[PDB]
Amino acid sequence: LMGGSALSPAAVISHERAQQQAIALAKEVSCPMSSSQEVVSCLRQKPANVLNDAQTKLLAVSGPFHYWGPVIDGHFLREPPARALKRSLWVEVDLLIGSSQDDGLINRAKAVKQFEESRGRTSSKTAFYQALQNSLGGEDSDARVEAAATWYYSLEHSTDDYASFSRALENATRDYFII
Amino acid sequence: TFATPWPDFVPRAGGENYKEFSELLPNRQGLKKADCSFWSKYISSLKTS
Ligand SMILES: *[C@@H]1O[C@H](CO)[C@@H](O)[C@H](O)[C@H]1NC(C)=O
Repeated sequence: LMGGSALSPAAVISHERAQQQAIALAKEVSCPMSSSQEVVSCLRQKPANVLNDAQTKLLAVSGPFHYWGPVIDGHFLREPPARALKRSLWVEVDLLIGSSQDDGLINRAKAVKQFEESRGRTSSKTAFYQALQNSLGGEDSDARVEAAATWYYSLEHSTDDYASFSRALENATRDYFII
Repeated sequence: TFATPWPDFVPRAGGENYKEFSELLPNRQGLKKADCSFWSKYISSLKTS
């Protein structure tokens, strides 16, 4: 496993987010919102370019919990993995694991910025960092942890420059999503 | 010309100088700036909120 875990806090998005994230998708293109069988029955015949347009309009903000990802299902995941890593013993597989130092979620969104620079949205960068800062605490965005951790990496200078604010944000996400 | 020239405590970033009473009497810069940002900036937001 290179630069990743089975315990990182985006590996299992939940029904509160995954159902919301497709509701957020159907608002972008002119698709009807009726039920589960109608938010798929437009998308089962969309062209493959305009549906990947609606990913870039949506993933450029809202951060890592609003990424698309795995969901707990009863035939594939009995439990979220923090408990389920202790619920699976007596299986033998060696582990060679490790991250890089360059693995930032700005760096994992380098190709996301390119289409945002193409049409041109300078507000899709300053809204991206705070939405990443919104995700910097818990999954429920508790202020008691978000104000606690924003002291420890010392990034309360989102005022004039993006020199120290853009670097120390990458410091903070990498030591909670990666390492 | 008796010891090292003491610089005054400039109350600003890039300053806050002091004197360490050792054999050479050197000029350090910033005492416990990690820990006096802990009790003064972290907890001062935790106590009021
Ligand atoms: C990020 O981490 C590195 C680790 O060596 C550290 O040197 C650097 O100062 C950190 N970035 C910021 C902006 O503090």
